[PDB]
Amino acid sequence: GFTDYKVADITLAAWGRRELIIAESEMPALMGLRRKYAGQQPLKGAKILGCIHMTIQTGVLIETLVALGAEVRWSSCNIFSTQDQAAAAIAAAGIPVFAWKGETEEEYEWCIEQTILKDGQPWDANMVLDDGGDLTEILHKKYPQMLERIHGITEETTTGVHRLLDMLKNGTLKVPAINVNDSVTKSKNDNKYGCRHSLNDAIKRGTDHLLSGKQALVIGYGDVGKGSSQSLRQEGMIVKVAEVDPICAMQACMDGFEVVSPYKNGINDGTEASIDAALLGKIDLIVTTTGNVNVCDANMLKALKKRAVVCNIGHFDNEIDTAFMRKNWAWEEVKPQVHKIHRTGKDGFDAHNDDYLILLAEGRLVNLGNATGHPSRIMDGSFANQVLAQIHLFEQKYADLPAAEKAKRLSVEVLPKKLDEEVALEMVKGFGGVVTQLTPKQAEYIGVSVEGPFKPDTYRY
Amino acid sequence: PAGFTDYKVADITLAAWGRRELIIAESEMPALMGLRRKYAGQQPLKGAKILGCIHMTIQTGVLIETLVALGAEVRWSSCNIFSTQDQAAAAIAAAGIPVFAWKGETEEEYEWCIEQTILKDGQPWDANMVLDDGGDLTEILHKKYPQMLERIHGITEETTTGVHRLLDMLKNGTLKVPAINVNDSVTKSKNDNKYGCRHSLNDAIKRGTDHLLSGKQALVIGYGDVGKGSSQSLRQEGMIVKVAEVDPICAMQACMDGFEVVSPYKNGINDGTEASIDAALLGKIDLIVTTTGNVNVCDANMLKALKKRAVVCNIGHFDNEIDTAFMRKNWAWEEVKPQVHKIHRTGKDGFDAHNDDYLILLAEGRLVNLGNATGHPSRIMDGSFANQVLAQIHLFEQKYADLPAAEKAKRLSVEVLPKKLDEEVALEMVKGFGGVVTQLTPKQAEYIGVSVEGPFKPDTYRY
Ligand SMILES: NC(=O)c1ccc[n+]([C@@H]2O[C@H](COP(=O)([O-])OP(=O)(O)OC[C@H]3O[C@@H](n4cnc5c(N)ncnc54)[C@H](O)[C@@H]3O)[C@@H](O)[C@H]2O)c1
Ligand SMILES: NC(=O)c1ccc[n+]([C@@H]2O[C@H](COP(=O)([O-])OP(=O)(O)OC[C@H]3O[C@@H](n4cnc5c(N)ncnc54)[C@H](O)[C@@H]3O)[C@@H](O)[C@H]2O)c1
Ligand SMILES: Nc1ncnc2[nH]cnc12
Ligand SMILES: Nc1ncnc2[nH]cnc12
Ligand SMILES: [K+]
Ligand SMILES: [K+]
Repeated sequence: GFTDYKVADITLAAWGRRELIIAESEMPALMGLRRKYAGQQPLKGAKILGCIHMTIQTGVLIETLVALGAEVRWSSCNIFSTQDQAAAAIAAAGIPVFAWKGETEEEYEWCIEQTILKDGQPWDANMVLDDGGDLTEILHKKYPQMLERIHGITEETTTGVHRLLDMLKNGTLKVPAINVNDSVTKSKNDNKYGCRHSLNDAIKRGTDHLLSGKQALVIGYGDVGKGSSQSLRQEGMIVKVAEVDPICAMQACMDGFEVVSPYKNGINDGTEASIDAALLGKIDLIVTTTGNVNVCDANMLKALKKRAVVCNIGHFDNEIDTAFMRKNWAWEEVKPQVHKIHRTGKDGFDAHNDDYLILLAEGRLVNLGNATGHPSRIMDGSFANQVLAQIHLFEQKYADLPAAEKAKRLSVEVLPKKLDEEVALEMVKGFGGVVTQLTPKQAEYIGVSVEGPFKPDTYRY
Repeated sequence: PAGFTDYKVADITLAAWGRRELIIAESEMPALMGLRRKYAGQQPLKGAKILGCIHMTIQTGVLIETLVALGAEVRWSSCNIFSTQDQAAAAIAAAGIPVFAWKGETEEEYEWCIEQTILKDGQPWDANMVLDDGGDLTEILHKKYPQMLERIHGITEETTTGVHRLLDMLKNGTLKVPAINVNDSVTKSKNDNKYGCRHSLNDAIKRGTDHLLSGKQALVIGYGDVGKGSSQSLRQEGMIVKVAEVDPICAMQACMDGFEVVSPYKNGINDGTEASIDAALLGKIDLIVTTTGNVNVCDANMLKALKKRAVVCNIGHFDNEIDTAFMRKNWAWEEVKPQVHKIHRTGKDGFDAHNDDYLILLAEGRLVNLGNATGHPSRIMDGSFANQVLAQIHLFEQKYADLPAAEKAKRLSVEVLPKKLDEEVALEMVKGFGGVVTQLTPKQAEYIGVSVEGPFKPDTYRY
């Protein structure tokens, strides 16, 4: 008689369980943590509010936390990223989850509130796992009393970590956090290689367009932009890259990309005349990867080649001025998460009009919106870090300190390199790779221990 | 964890305390923990299923958890009724590891504990490795469960007495699986057996009696590695130490080490009569310690002749070094406290509470350092147990049980670890002290005919 959930179709649970069993074989770091810590139950007593894409991969994470003793209440951190069969499997296992593919904004907020509230009253939560900072923001803004009992936050992604550091500098952060994003086995695995796998995957599922021989513009060349550019280049696209960071621009050049700006001489003054109309007129596909605001703006959208695809793989949809397109242009749904946007007018469209753009996932995270996000074996690294971070913060029991002691432990930290390496070793073994062991004299020669850590904390990999 | 009941210990609530001491012990065992860290990634014991029978101390806890960390499953018991530290056993069971051990077992409970490791859910466990200290588990397997040895890849034997039993089986063709003699690594024998007893013999006598040792007379029976370490344990406290030996080379060492070499028997001739006892000698001895691994070296006539209120103890592996059976049959036992009895020579039935004619027996004649104290310290057992881990990996990887008969015939032996591995254990022990070993120049290594990496001595070297 379990009813504390809300999913699209509970009967998809058996299908979801089949895929969870497969995914478990693809996630050895996470399943190794489950085996190593199951008997010790290091999360016994933890009550975790979780807000992250309700995919099959997140399901393995959820059941790993539960296997270690935790109770959880879960929601997705995006309206399009849930895999309904994963949510169904988690609900059928008796775990409160509120998540389905294609939520409205109102339903998105309701789902988070259903994790926060149990039977109309605040749940006695004491841990937070977030991806992007929406749950974190709601707790600080609307439920500050609940944070008095919460031992910490473990934050998944770059945008969320940015919001956390903003609150820390403004003195508004109420509990300590661990930056899961900046582990090497997260940032340089998930953010880069994950988008390499899943960006062309989403574009093919949404459009079935040939990419070889076509022109792409990738806005940004951080980790997500690096992986995105590779996702397209390996398919044979001619890829151009835009950046505001000269060091990232240098890497793009050395990686074999032409570096261009959508604006003449890189200067974005807000006018149509600043747009490089000749450049945008040749682009078949534009992808935003920045985590910034309005990096594919209304003047760029007006100037893009007819029938160009437009998508975003950064965390929030405001990378693209989709508001401008809702106000001025007529939307034709091809299928879910795929819209033709007719630049001929707002009121109606000719079904055979040739002047349209194709928008994927209404400008929300395209890899999760139009495909299934990152594959299990990549998320294995990110989610082993999440499990380790949850254990660390829960065992430190920040909320039980006196007021004076909380002030001294309020911080945003990363996991130590030794744990990063141990996650990486399990990932390598999952590939069948064999790591060499240093001899004692070789370890002394480079000044490390035989068991690591093998690099100083300044090393960039 | 939840549902785990596959153990038997004195008091599971001691586990937190045991964990605290295991965490300290890890800081004292650099060679063993270096192996745990070195081999953790490879998991060289994955699939190993180890029957283990050795004193269930804190130090054995670090060894057990190292084996598990390297991939093994284990089922464990103590090799002596009085040697278990109950907090170590508790910590191991609380970790979900099957262990049957507590301080103060009866002889029946002892045999029950070994059988609980051998059997799982009423049937022979599918074990494939044996770690033993003294040969009791090895003897039970060969005599009672011979079919289980068809699946076991080897035995790693800890101590002198157990190795002698193995070689007797090899000589008679009754040994069914190969063994590694862990005892005769130099980082075991000339560390554990000698310096271990130097630390822990006077330790156990003080805990049991709180007797001043300085200025009093001691008789140490034997001058092997344990006898050497025991004699130093007492001499360094200021005892006047006399040594008995049947081996004239060991006797020569005693003399040169500054001890008077004497015999309990006139002219060393033990004809079993009372008249052969050097009564004047034994009448001046305040403490006698057996160290031989032999039988009845402190016999009934010696016990009858000992100075009143003398302390009697054994630090060899088995209690039959002392004729305690004679004392149980003829003399009244007064328990002072656990593992400390006054043996009243006035008769069997009852005793006067203020009688002066008694002896003090420690640990009822069982290994006194472990019975009345905690045995060897962690930093010494570090060497012995690093050897144990190396010996387990080597025999498990050789996979004797899986070889054809002709390949078994070439491997059925009792061997020691290579000197190079002995040296690598020693090196970590030295670094644990802050010692700095010098590296040979190439010219120097050529001059004495060795590699810069070692081994530095021929296999004949005695150290
Ligand atoms: N979709 C996914 O699966 C996924 C995975 C990881 C992260 N993310 C999200 O993607 C975003 C980027 O993450 P990241 O780790 O790459 O961050 P990052 O800081 O490494 O990279 C962002 C890059 O954008 C550049 N940039 C900023 N403004 C720009 C502009 N106007 N024009 C061009 N370039 C500009 C920056 O110089 C920077 O190099 C974040 O929102 C993050 O949360 C998404
Ligand atoms: N209690 C401990 O912590 C501990 C540690 C290591 C070994 N042991 C045990 O102690 C015993 C001795 O071990 P070891 O390594 O010293 O062996 P060992 O061979 O080096 O020494 C035993 C000595 O006893 C002598 N001896 C034999 N019979 C004698 C007799 N009747 N009178 C006098 N001397 C006699 C022998 O000549 C020999 O030198 C064995 O049972 C061994 O397993 C105990
Ligand atoms: N498959 C996935 N599950 C959860 N979070 C993700 N972020 C990117 N891919 C993801
Ligand atoms: N402390 C100890 N632990 C295990 N075996 C031992 N043998 C002698 N002392 C010992
Ligand atoms: K996926
Ligand atoms: K000890």
